[PDB]
Amino acid sequence: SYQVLARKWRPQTFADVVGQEHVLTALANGLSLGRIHHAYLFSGTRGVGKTSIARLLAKGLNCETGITATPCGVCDNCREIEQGRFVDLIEIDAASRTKVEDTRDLLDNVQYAPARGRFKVYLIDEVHMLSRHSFNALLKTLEEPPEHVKFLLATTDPQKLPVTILSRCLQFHLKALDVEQIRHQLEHILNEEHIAHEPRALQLLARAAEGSLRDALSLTDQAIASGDGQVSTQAVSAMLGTLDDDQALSLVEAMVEANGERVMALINEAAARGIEWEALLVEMLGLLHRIAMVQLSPAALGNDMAAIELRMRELARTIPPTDIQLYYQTLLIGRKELPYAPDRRMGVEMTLLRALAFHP
Amino acid sequence: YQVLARKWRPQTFADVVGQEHVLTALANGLSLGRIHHAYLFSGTRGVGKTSIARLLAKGLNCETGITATPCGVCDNCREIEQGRFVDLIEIDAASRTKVEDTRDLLDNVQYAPARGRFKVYLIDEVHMLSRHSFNALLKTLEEPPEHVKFLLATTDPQKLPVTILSRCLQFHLKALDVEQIRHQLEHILNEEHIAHEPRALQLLARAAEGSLRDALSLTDQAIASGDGQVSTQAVSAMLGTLDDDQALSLVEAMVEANGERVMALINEAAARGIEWEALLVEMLGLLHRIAMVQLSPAALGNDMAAIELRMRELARTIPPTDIQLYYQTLLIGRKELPYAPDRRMGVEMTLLRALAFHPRMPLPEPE
Amino acid sequence: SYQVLARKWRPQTFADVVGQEHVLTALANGLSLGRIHHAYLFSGTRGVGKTSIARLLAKGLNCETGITATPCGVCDNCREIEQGRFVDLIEIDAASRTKVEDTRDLLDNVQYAPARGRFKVYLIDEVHMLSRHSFNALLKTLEEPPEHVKFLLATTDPQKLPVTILSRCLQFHLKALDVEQIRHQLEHILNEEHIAHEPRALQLLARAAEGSLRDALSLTDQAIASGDGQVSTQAVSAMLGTLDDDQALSLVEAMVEANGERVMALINEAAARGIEWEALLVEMLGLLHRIAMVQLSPAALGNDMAAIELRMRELARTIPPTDIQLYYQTLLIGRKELPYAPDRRMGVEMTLLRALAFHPRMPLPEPE
Amino acid sequence: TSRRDWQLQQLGITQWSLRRPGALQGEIAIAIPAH
Amino acid sequence: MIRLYPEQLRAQLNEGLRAAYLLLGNDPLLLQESQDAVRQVAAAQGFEEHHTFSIDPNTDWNAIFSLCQAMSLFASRQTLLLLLPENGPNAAINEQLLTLTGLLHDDLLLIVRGNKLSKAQENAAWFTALANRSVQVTCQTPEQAQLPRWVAARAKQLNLELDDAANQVLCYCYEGNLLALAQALERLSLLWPDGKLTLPRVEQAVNDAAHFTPFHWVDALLMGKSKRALHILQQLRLEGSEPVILLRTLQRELLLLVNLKRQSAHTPLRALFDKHRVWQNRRGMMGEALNRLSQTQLRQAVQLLTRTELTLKQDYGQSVWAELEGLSLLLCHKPLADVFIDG
Amino acid sequence: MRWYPWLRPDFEKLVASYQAGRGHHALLIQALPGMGDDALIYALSRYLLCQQPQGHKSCGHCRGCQLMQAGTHPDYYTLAPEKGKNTLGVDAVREVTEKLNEHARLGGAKVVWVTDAALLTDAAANALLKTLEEPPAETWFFLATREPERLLATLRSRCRLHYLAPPPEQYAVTWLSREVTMSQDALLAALRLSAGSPGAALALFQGDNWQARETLCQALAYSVPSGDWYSLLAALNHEQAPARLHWLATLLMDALKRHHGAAQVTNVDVPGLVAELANHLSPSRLQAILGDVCHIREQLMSVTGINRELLITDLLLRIEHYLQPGVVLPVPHL
Ligand SMILES: Nc1ncnc2c1ncn2[C@@H]1O[C@H](COP(=O)(O)OP(=O)(O)OP(O)(O)=S)[C@@H](O)[C@H]1O
Ligand SMILES: Nc1ncnc2c1ncn2[C@@H]1O[C@H](COP(=O)(O)OP(=O)(O)OP(O)(O)=S)[C@@H](O)[C@H]1O
Ligand SMILES: Nc1ncnc2c1ncn2[C@@H]1O[C@H](COP(=O)(O)OP(=O)(O)OP(O)(O)=S)[C@@H](O)[C@H]1O
Ligand SMILES: [Mg+2]
Ligand SMILES: [Mg+2]
Ligand SMILES: [Mg+2]
Ligand SMILES: [Zn+2]
Ligand SMILES: [Zn+2]
Ligand SMILES: [Zn+2]
Ligand SMILES: [Zn+2]
Repeated sequence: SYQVLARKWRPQTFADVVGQEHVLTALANGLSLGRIHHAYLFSGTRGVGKTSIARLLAKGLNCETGITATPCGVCDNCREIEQGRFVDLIEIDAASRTKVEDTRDLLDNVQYAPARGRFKVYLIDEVHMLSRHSFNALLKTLEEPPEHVKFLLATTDPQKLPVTILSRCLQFHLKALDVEQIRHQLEHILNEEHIAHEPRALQLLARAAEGSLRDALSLTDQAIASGDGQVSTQAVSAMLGTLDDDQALSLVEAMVEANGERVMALINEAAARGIEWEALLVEMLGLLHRIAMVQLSPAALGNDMAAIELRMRELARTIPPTDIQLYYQTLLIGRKELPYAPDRRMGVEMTLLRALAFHP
Repeated sequence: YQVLARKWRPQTFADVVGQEHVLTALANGLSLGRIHHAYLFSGTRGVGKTSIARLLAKGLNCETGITATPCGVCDNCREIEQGRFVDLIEIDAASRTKVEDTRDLLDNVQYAPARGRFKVYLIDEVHMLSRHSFNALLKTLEEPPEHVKFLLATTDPQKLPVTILSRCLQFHLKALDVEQIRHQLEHILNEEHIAHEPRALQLLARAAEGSLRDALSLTDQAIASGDGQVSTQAVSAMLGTLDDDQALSLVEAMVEANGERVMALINEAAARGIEWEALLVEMLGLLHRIAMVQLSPAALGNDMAAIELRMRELARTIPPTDIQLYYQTLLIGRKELPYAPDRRMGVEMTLLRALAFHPRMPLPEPE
Repeated sequence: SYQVLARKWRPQTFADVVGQEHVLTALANGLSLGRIHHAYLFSGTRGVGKTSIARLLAKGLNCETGITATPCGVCDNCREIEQGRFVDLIEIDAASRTKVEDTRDLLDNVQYAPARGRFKVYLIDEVHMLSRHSFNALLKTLEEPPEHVKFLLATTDPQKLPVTILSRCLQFHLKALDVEQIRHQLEHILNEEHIAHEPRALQLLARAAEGSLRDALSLTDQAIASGDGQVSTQAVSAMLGTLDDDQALSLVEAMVEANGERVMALINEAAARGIEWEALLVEMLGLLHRIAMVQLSPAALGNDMAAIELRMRELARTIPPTDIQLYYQTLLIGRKELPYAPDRRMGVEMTLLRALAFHPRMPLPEPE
Repeated sequence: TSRRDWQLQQLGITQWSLRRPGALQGEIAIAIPAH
Repeated sequence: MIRLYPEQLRAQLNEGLRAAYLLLGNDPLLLQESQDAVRQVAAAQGFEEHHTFSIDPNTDWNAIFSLCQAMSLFASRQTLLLLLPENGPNAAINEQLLTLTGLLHDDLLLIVRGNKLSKAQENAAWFTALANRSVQVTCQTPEQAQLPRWVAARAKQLNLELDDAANQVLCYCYEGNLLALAQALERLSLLWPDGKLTLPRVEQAVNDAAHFTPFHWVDALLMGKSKRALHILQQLRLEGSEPVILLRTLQRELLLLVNLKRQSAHTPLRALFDKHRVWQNRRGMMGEALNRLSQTQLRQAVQLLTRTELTLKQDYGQSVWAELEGLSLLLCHKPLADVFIDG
Repeated sequence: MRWYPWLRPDFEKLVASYQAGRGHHALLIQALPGMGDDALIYALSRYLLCQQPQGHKSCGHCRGCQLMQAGTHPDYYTLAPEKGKNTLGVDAVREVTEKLNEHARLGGAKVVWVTDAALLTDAAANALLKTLEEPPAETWFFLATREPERLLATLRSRCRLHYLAPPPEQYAVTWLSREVTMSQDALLAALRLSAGSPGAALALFQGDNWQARETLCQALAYSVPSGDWYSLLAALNHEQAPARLHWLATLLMDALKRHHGAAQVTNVDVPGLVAELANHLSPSRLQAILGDVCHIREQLMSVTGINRELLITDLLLRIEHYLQPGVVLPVPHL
């Protein structure tokens, strides 16, 4: 049966996971030395390997060949965990199991020995959704549980949990994956999938991933569906609404030089062409940052913008740094309020007019 | 293999680090025989409320008698240590929050203890009990049976009714000092025959605000990361906090208005692979420390002593107004970091804000 | 165990009741003249003698001698009441007895005659918590009780109770014992137990009790524990410092007087207490708001708080409106920017420094 | 007022002033406070 | 069909009992004493039965019908009391009441207690039928202006001596709680048999146990007496009343005042009052509120109210009472720079 | 629901993925109101549930098609908020997930339609996350939301996002002209007002919203010269207050753009009102008032049960305060 790239390429060993070297090393060393805790909380942004790392740790603990740092993935228990069948690996959703009876039976069945494995792993997802009474009741279990149960906790944000929970759990901060790691993983996946890919497309997808690899895979699947089974630069640009042209620079120049009619015409034609407005704001922010950098250090400018070098240089010679900071601040304010505006076009126009109000 | 927090739980009054006032009060009460029937323990997480409560329970029910120095070898002491003592009723407030459940709990209070000399009750997070439960508990708290002792515990004592507070002896445990946490970590690591470095212990103690349990958890995580040893590099990498020297050089470059050094330092940080928000937080902390030093002379702890003198220079040369300006600029940049196109880009633009609006040496203003 | 002072020193006779002179005189007159109301409502605060006075009334109303205002204290009924095991003394709590079934059972049992007491006194506690059904049942049974039953209600917040209960009940709202009475009672208790003490320690304990004798007894028991069988000024002062939770007011005072080292010491003490920093900022902001309102109108300081009344009044009269305005604005800005501060502790320290030794440049409405 | 102050206000910078000196005591030897 | 008052009801009972009685009002002490006086007069006349029932859909009526159609085995000429529901009679209750009036018997003495009926509820078949032999005793709680005279009369009836200061203290401590006021008078009489109650005498043996309503608080703010507004806010806070109803009640009058002030620039006040159909007794009060504050106020007040609502139902804090008392002081003739209140 | 012509291409694309068996289990349609995303989701579900589909369209006579017409298919478990409410609870998601947890009765494919993921509760979305991550075989989800940013980051991450762009402006204008007999200027004004999404403009024309907009415009025209903005409340206090606030914001934006110089304005149907508003107010005042109006509209939309008239009159009083000379005008800042 066909599966999406996120499900197809879920890591099955501690070597298939990309990034998060520190937490993986800590887990492997703990498993090797036998110093294993009873509460592993994983904190980080979405699409960084919370569930993947938790399942890998569960496989390592429950492997039939003893506690192994890198589970083989072929045992009966290993395969069942990989398929989400292992009874001793209870995957609980915090939001669903918020009622009193749910937690009461959760802490009442701990005494029963594991059915198959040597540890009755409890993988609780988005633990921050549990009620305060749930945390209070589970403190005792999280402190001194029996030596047959391990609690694996996953939450997008750890600060919302009670301080006691953080005290009783080993916290692993999954770092957001950088652009290079996402690009390398996408390149490897596409090569193993026998799908042609261009470096520009991979770079754009990694940039749009915003640090989450699941989002990168979802964008790749979207491009595949729209790109007639081909990861082409033009298809990815059309899907993502990336200008990658001089329109952003011209609009920034118009904004700095007031001339509201030019800015309005540029926005009108951009809307007619149907682009992504968040992409336009990000491009403007990048251009303003580059202008500030060249004002500080002229050598900090690349050659990709060579065709627009001199004009850009003119801004670095014409706009004082304080005005650049003001424009960047206004663009960021527009970025923050763009989702909440009545319309995306209205938000962009308000941001640009506010920036236009500023002048020497 | 056992967790440090569980293995190194106190087993006698001497083992408790800090909290001298409550320990002395309890020891004197046990020795003189003037024992109250209701003790409330308060403080922050991991300070040792439950440890002290269990030590008191051991002292009361010890076979040799009621003493402030329980033997630790008789059957009652061993059972309480293992958490399998019948008379020591460890109750959770959240487990029984309704009035009916607490009434059921109190129905069995009258019965004599099984083997222990007292039927000690230890309620955890007592503030979670409902108002009706508190009112029902008031009568037994005022006049409990002579063989019954209550040991309430809660992180937030202000939620309790005034009647409950007045009916029991209060003991507010204080957050342990950083030096005490470091000493405890050093002692346990030495007892476990584990190599450690002073800087790593200082970093762990700083990470654990006042909760020794957090200190032990972080120490265990550092043990895992370092493969059985606590090295300064391993702890620094795990905490994600770069060395204070790099942030100090960054702020020195920022105040000097030389952006080349700032660019070089941020490039080196990027090569090191350190999250940018941590760098910004460290810069803000350095600015705050400088401001505090300006306010008062003894504002820097011994942990920063290695870089104290240099810091003091920044206090003398840099006025206070521009210190506040830099602090505000960095804080607003951190406010804007999530919405920036990139974390590196956000930090670079914040530093460029700081340099452009530099009071002493503003960045050049070309028309 | 040597018992505890609160349990040992329950007033077993009307003569040894501290304060509440008006209630004591009214009860004595009622008992002597033989006129007893259907229901009594003792209200006030905690640790003032509501339960003690109710039990005194119960034992004096069912004494073997008769209905007397000076119970013997040695007969079977008085001794049983003192031991708290008298069958007719039916002590119940509205906490766990608000159920319809329990209220119905109580109403049914009311009709039965007392076992061995002249009156079957029902000492209900926290009556303000009774549900509407239970409250109506109580009103109906109090409309015309049998001559052999009595009700001694003991609440703590009569405002919750509708006046309907008062329509058939006589109220004797107690008052705070005041510092002098509490200090004298503590001195008498300590002397009677051959306990060494200093007058300043007794004064501190009485002032800290905040108009509650039970609180004073608990505090002096703590002092004995920490003092090693002897109350001393240093011991009680240290205990108060450990237990004090008024860091917000002290910080506001230090900010008012621009005492930087005092602010640092208070912040360190709060950190040792480990209070939530945003909560501390909110408390300080509320204190500043209360100071401003007190300056606007003296009546703004409600009687609900009295331990810090003098401090609040002196702060309100001393500082001008502009300084308190600046403090409030700085604290508000600090609270708003606290989430993005490098640390909660650092944010609190920074906002305190800004308030005590800085001032924000206000915006200018540039002409249009 | 000035361009500097207006720009800092628009950026959200408070520009805290000293107003009450003397409170800053200890090892402070700021010879030139730029004021 | 005689409308009377509890003060003069004793003479009406003495001259002769009436077939139908009904006590309408909100004052608890006045209703209770009128009921007790009527019951005692009935007992003296020779009525031994004092049946009491509460009107409610859950409650049945077969027992009531049987007792009204039957005498007492060891007594005669029963008396029946009906406790009307707080909201008031509904259609089913109206049918029940007219049925009771249909088979009402002279030997039965009817008493009715409950909240005063409204104009719409005033007219009814049973009410008109009973009007031929109905004496209704108004039992409303006297206003603050009427309180001092009432307490003075009460004290004089008790052979006590009260001065102006003692009367003011009693009014302040037991405003709207006349039951507690009478109980305090009895307690003071017992404490000091001499009968002379000076200011120390009353002040040393009284407690603040007044009860209020949000309308009273809004009225206090309109008048502008800061002490009364703070006292009523304290009483409502201690009573546990939620601030939502207070905020809504304040908001209604605030919007009315804003509209009147803005539209009064070129429009007579009388026309606006007539169009708005506001209470006649409140015309002068609204005029005083309008001329007491100018358009500079009524602007920070609305913004303060909006901020209060936001901080209430978004932050879910406990400082709502502080904001309420700040707004109370603002509505009075006070400076209230509003920097503290963040208006 | 209606099937608009501009849904032809995108549908023909999406179904093609399902024609190859590579369709994404979780699909999130980012479409503005009036774009007919519901019709697209219904067509996709019909194609998926057809037993013997031919080409792209369903046969229309197999058992699946008959059940779809009857609207009683054992599969096709739709999620929507209660009629008397505006949010979807966690219980509905729980029961729908439990139903999806087993095989389809017809043996084909199971479809789940979330009418509006924006209304989905945080707990409900978090519960749906698990079933969305690894749906059972032949299980398909069709979410919908106007602003995917408002959704949780995780939920957006799980889904494959498809953006339903609106038609060309001229195409929408001519379609509305063929549909509704009204001046082309009004049609263009409605289209620009509705973010250039036909259908939403058609819905606005069908209801009394157009008369409300005209009344609001007349009230604002009367208010701007005299400065009595309070009267605007009379034309603003209504259950559709957010829409009226959006109309006012668009008018202010048009006036500001006219001040800065522009060739096109959203409210083209009222040149006189825009000109007067631009002339009688300075750009700073226009910006401040527009920001305040947008903030209050956001507060009204997000906050539940807020006192509408209180917020509206507070906004009016603050606007009147801003017009007073010498008053500092607030500026937006995160
Ligand atoms: N660190 C990673 N290494 C390798 N693949 C990853 C990683 N993070 C995410 N993925 C891919 O994304 C898929 C789903 O992401 P997860 O592993 O569940 O991360 P996640 O943090 O658990 O997502 P959330 O928090 O539940 S939204 C996996 O099956 C992988 O294909
Ligand atoms: N005061 C202390 N003295 C010695 N060890 C301590 C102390 N506080 C904490 N520890 C160590 O940390 C562990 C946790 O202590 P606990 O007393 O269980 O924490 P806790 O305060 O009971 O948790 P809370 O307050 O309910 S969140 C102990 O087993 C010790 O190893
Ligand atoms: N008026 C008093 N005179 C002497 N001792 C008192 C007095 N009030 C309290 N005490 C002491 O405090 C103990 C407890 O007082 P209580 O009478 O229970 O207080 P309380 O009014 O019952 O508080 P509540 O009703 O439970 S909130 C008594 O046993 C005495 O030792
Ligand atoms: Mg996951
Ligand atoms: Mg504990
Ligand atoms: Mg009591
Ligand atoms: Zn295996
Ligand atoms: Zn022992
Ligand atoms: Zn006796
Ligand atoms: Zn078909």
